[PDB]
Amino acid sequence: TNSLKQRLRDGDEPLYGLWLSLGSDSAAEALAHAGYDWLCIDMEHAPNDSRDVASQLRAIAAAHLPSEPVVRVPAREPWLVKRALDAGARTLMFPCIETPDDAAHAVRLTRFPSPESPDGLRGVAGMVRAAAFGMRRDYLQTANAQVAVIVQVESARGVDEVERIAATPGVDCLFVGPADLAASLGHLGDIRHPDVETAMARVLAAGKQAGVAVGIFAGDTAAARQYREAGYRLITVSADVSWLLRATRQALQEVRS
Amino acid sequence: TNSLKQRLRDGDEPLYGLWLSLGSDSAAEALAHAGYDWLCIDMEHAPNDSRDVASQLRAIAAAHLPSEPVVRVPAREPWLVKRALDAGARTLMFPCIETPDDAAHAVRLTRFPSPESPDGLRGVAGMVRAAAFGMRRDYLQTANAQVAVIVQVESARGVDEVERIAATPGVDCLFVGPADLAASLGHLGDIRHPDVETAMARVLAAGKQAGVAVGIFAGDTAAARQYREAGYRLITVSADVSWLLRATRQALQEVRS
Amino acid sequence: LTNSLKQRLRDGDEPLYGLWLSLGSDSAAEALAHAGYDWLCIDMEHAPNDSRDVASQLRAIAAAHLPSEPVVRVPAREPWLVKRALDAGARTLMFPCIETPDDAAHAVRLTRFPSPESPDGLRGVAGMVRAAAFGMRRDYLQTANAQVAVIVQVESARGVDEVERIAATPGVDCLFVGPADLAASLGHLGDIRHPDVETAMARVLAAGKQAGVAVGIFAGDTAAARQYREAGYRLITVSADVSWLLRATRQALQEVRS
Amino acid sequence: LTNSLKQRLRDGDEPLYGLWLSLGSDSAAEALAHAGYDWLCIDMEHAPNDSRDVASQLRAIAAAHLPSEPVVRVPAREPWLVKRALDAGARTLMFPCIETPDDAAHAVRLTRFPSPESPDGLRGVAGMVRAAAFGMRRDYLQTANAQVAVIVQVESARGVDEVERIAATPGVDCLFVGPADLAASLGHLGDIRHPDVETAMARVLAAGKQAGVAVGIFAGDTAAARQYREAGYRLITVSADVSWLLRATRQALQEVRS
Amino acid sequence: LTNSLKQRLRDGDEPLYGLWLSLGSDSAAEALAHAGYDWLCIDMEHAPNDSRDVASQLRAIAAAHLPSEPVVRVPAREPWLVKRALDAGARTLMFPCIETPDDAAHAVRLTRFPSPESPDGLRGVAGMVRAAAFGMRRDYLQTANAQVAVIVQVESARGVDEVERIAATPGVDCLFVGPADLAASLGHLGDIRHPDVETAMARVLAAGKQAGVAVGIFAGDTAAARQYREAGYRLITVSADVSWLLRATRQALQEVRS
Amino acid sequence: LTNSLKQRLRDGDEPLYGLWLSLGSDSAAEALAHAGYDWLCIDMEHAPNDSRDVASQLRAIAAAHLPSEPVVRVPAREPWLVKRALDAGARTLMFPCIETPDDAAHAVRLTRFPSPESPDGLRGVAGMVRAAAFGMRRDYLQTANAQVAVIVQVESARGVDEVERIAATPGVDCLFVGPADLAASLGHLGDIRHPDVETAMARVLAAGKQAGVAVGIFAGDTAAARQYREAGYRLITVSADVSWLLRATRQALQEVRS
Repeated sequence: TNSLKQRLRDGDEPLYGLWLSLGSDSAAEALAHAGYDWLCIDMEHAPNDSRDVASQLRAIAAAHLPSEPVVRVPAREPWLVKRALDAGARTLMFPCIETPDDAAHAVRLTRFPSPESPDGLRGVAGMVRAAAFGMRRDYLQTANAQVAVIVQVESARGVDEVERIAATPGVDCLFVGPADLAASLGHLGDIRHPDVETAMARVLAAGKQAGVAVGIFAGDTAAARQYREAGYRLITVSADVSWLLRATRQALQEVRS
Repeated sequence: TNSLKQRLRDGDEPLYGLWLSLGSDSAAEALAHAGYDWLCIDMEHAPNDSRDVASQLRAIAAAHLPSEPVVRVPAREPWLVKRALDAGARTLMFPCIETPDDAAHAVRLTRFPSPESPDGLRGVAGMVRAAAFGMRRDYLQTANAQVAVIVQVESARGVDEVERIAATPGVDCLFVGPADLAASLGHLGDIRHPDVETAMARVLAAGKQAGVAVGIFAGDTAAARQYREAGYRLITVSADVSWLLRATRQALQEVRS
Repeated sequence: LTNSLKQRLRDGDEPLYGLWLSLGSDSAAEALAHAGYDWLCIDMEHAPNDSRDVASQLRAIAAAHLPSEPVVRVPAREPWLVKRALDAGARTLMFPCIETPDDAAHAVRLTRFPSPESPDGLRGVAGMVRAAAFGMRRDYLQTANAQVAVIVQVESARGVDEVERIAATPGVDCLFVGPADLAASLGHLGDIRHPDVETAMARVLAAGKQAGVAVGIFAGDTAAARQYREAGYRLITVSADVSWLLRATRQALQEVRS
Repeated sequence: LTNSLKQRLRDGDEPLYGLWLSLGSDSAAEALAHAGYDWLCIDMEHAPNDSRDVASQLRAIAAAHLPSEPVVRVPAREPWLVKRALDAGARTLMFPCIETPDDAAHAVRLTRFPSPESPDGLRGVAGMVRAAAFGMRRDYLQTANAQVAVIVQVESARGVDEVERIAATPGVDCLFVGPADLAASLGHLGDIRHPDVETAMARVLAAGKQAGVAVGIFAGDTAAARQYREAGYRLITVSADVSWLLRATRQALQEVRS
Repeated sequence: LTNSLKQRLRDGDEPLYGLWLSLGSDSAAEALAHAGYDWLCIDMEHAPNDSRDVASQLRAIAAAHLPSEPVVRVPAREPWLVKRALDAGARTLMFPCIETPDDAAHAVRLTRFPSPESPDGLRGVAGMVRAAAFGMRRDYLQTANAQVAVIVQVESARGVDEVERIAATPGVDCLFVGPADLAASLGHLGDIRHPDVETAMARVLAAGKQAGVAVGIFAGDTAAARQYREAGYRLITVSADVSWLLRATRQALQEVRS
Repeated sequence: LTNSLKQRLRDGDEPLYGLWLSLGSDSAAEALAHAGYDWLCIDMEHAPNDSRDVASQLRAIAAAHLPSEPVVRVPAREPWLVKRALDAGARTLMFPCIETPDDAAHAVRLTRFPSPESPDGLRGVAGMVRAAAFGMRRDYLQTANAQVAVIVQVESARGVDEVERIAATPGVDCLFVGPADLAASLGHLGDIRHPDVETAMARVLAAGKQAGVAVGIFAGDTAAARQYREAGYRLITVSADVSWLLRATRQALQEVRS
């Protein structure tokens, strides 16, 4: 029972996340006590390889609390997706989804072939972490239903195709990364440029009209509340390293003042 | 001398192996004492990256016993095959081999360009582990003769094309993973389904006809024995973690009965 | 919240079955957390498990969300090593080489915060460690002592002579026999069935029974484990991960070849 | 080149603000090296940092090329552990559980090459280690002793009783109060504001003022750190990395939800 | 702290001497940072250096506070791998097997943020990575591109044939010859002195001179390195860490035994 | 099955040349296993090698399948540290800081299982450790002692004063001189050629010869190693991995720039 997937598909309340960039088992376990709905282990812009991902998923699970792990893969390469699923990640985020075919392919990589999903490309291996090392031979009958797919729309081409992307069966969430979108649209460093705001609004309306959840990365709490008020549901409230630096610098300023 | 390569070519005797899924140096070393003809460090469905492969190869080698290491690479990407070979793996298994072009390419990646292999794609670097850090002077002239290539046939297309794949120069062994093949054929988790069994029978017959050893992954000793009687040669007797779990759970129920 | 291994050791009469973890592997620990054992022992004395390895194996076992209770055997009775294991969240500790009731009492002190029930406690206070949920268990200090269990390994001839007084040491929750080291210290290296070794072991078990303190033992095989169960040992180790791995893989090879 | 923490501890009157590093993270260490603190503490006592973690965290802090001075709290006053910290390039060491002037003097000796100014120095020579730039720092044997700072933690009743004599030990550069352990040791586990604890902490602070030795303290929050600064403490820890991370993220979640 | 390798590559005739780092060792890397080389290459293609190793070796070199410029050879021109190396702080990248001007242009684009100076840039943005001082370098997006340098390896017949156009690609700071790979590719495996190979090499060198683009090369020994310096190559690798280690320890044994 | 270093130390007259491994690198260890040395020292005292690093480097050396014998210098004479090094499969141990014949005997005891041959052995028993081929060596306990060798380091005035009695201690296979630590301890830091230091060294060397015990020494260069061989030292270290790496790479640079 992938509860994050259930809430994305069947809820209307926001789901608050933290980005995990530090690659620290202790930081992941500590933050599994922070009360967030989800936590993202980034492989794309943080140096988390397969063993780091399995270690951090273990550290989160060890807290025995409700936060759902998400893994952002570095790319839509079959072997990389295979590693994250085998490690036990049940919600994956794919960067640079530009076309409906990119999105369909991402979804196929997460699906065991079934009548449910005819053309699936997910590989079978019964001794991996995800199959409790062989102790759930029932694994293969349920897994397809519990794997969530989040696609990142971060380019002009992807925004133009976003309605087709959102209509792809198996796309559970569209995710907006404002800084990459802004750069890609010719507006490096300026996420509130009207071209960028127009593109983000279009992703949000497309999700709403397709009945597909929309997520977004927020750099701070003020922006996160704006995105909530606007209708985004999967809201990242910035990142571990960013909070660590803000908080320790603020404390120092206070003592010195 | 790669003795697994030599016995795959000249022998009729079966060659028994064990799958190493745990990623543990200690388990690899211990199991190097177990009497197996070969041991497989899996990079596809276990989280073994280049340093993990080098550490397990050292751990097996440290035992000073006859077990031949096999490395299954995550995918047919040049850079990955390059890492495996440089680390000193001399018998490589390729997943997802579907066409004779795929098989030819796998072989090309493992060969330095020579008159015997004019289209070899293996990159030259003299200081790597495989060259004893520069101490094996004649490394470039002796390497190609000691590399073995095992191609895994795991799709309907691979099975369709299996006669052409087996005829490919350089292919030392055809490897059947019944679980993957059953998924691919629309019988997820049902390796006993008769279309699965016909597909496996066809790969085996292809090998006998080509004079190419056939390998297979067995989940239990009964199946391993069936395969041996059928003519499979390179037989995996399940996986480290599967034996570890069976034996510890059986011992517990014996004690407590 | 509750160390169920401690509670069962002190309150129950039933056997508690364990497996020794020597391989130092997170995946192996997580896999074995599905094997049904009452406890699993991460060994720091005779396996190369240092503090980060202990924490990573604890996490790996906890991640299975199943009932096995981890036990840590520390390398030696040094304050800094005991601190490392407790801070990492191990709540049941095994101490090697306990030979006198002073040794046993010291081992206990090292596991206790100074408090009314343990005024001589020597455990160092740090609120941000893994054992305190990184600061989130705000009453960690007031509630930790009650959940820490101490197992003393009795494995020498002096220890056997002192075993009734070791058993009566407050805070000793289990007496553990390692027959291999016991046989070696009594002059019978490699011979755990020498009658003098069997006599020593019988004494330790009897001391436990008379004191109402659980006795444990490392069994090298299943026949042994059953003999020990029948004799009244409670905390019974059914050999070790690496031993089962070798035995089962070697057995499978023979079967396939026969 | 110059240990500026030692320099300012000896020569200056200003507070020197620090942060505890308990996460054991290279990236967290490098990031925090950009935060403006005077010092950063890699804890080996109450966090799982062994020798290679200390080296990699030292390297991470150094790679920022900024003023923060690393401090390493050793697990215990054992010669081999002190050696590991010094060889890795830690130039300011903190020693837990210092209770007697002899304990203090021993800690100092472990950090000193035997030399005219330190005839009983016990630091071991090994010219190939990181601290000696692998042999490239040719004046290392002449320059090292003067750049090593020794901080002694006073955190027991006995230590407080001897604090004036500890403070007078040559080579003691700072007396550091851990209020949590000191409170426990005085029978007030969990209550650092009890009057008996306050009196003990004030005695440590007076002892340093009187000896001309800087005094340090661990603060749980900024209001307490400011009270300490006003009282005359100089080496003031502004809580821990993990503490700030948890507080910040939890406060952020409530803001977003409210 | 400007990229001085890019600066010196863009200008003048001076040789720039380097060492290949294959051992994958933080300690070796920091030690070699003291050896006086202009640059040091962390190889990901033919040594087992993954993202965390690259970051750890970059930290280790940085910790020495000395002038050597790190270079990272990526395993392939796959966007995710290039992203990893840039986010880890690598400012000079070497790309293997560049064969066409389109390959070279693509390699360059992967390293640049999209900006007025580079409107076709494809480098992706993440503000919290090590290259951005984890968000503390406020002007990073506007200053990064100017300090990133690109070395393209020419090691195939096809690359040789296109070399003048590769050289003309904006953003190619250096054409690097690997003779071993080139010789293999030209059907002369193991024989870098065959005249077909020397011709090919001479052509790459003439192309760079004519264009004012620095040419680099791997030398296996000092005789070779000198021959290449005299011929006009600027970015000269003086063999590899492991090769010098083996050579020196083997010759020292011979001297002590003779 | 034969510790050839132990046999040659006890029965040979030939020199036994070694190399100090301080880099902590598996690849460097395996490469150096090809360089032709009699012995290779994995240092745990003055390099950051903990138990897993020792096992990794032992594997890496063994993987070469060549004749070099590994030696491990333990950090200290502590039962748990010795257990870790022996259990890992090290068969020759060097102990630092041996000052008295009681020290030396204790060290020997720590390496021996209690057998008829060594009834006072203190080595704790474990049958499934790497040294026991994970339990495949079913007579490991009964046969391990005969292949375990002990090297004691003499590095203080007290040790030199007691060197005749140390050398007479059963089970001491080699007296090892570290000139740098000896010099420091005798009041001559950095001055290994002072007459006091040369006089002490001569006495250690004479004591070994008289007793029929091999004498070892650490040499910083080949000319010193040659002098020591001429004086009658047998177990001769030809400096360290990192020192050769730096000398060789720096020499290469000099030769290319000249």
